[PDB]
Amino acid sequence: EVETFAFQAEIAQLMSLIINTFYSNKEIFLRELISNSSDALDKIRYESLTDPSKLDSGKELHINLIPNKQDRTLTIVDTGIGMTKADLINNLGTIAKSGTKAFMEALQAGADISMIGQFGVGFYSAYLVAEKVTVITKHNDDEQYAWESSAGGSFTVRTDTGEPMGRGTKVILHLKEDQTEYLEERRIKEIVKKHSQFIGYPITLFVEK
Ligand SMILES: Cc1nc2cccnc2nc1C
Repeated sequence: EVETFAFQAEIAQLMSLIINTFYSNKEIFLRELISNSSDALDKIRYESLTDPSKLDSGKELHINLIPNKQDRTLTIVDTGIGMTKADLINNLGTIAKSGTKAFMEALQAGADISMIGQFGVGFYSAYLVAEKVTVITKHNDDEQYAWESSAGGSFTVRTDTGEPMGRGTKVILHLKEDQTEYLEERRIKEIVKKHSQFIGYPITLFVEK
């Protein structure tokens, strides 16, 4: 069972701008996704201070970066609080509607795309380097779901039957044909050291065959 939804008009415009605008500093996508992972790990850590049972779905708080050259996918896995079904379809889109507006007015006043995180819509920067994004997430209060969108104004949501996660968010970036540089170890190491050197969580960079 696959449910197809439509992006809000303002979010579809933001994805079209990210995809069509000429902007060479594409590497900032990883800092936005890592900062997203660090935020979700902060939420579940704070919530577990008044409820240790929230860590029953996994005590470890870390971030993993998994490149795969055969699938041409870059995966950012974190053991954060996760996202519910209400989050994927309505809550994030409601919040992103005002952050997208403020992000567009700033772009017309001199700002550039790299400052997208200051408006709380940095997740969509994944479409700088990805033709399709698949997000596997699991919250303590909801089932495991699979979010997918190749832009174009629509996205899908379904109950994930794959490998269980326990708790966290898994962002799979199906990279564009000319963006395979973000699968090489030295390139990912260079980006992490330059943009995410002080993340208060262990970041493990997986290696390939
Ligand atoms: C799938 C999704 N994951 C997000 C993670 C952080 C912030 N916003 C997000 N928005 C969406 C639609």
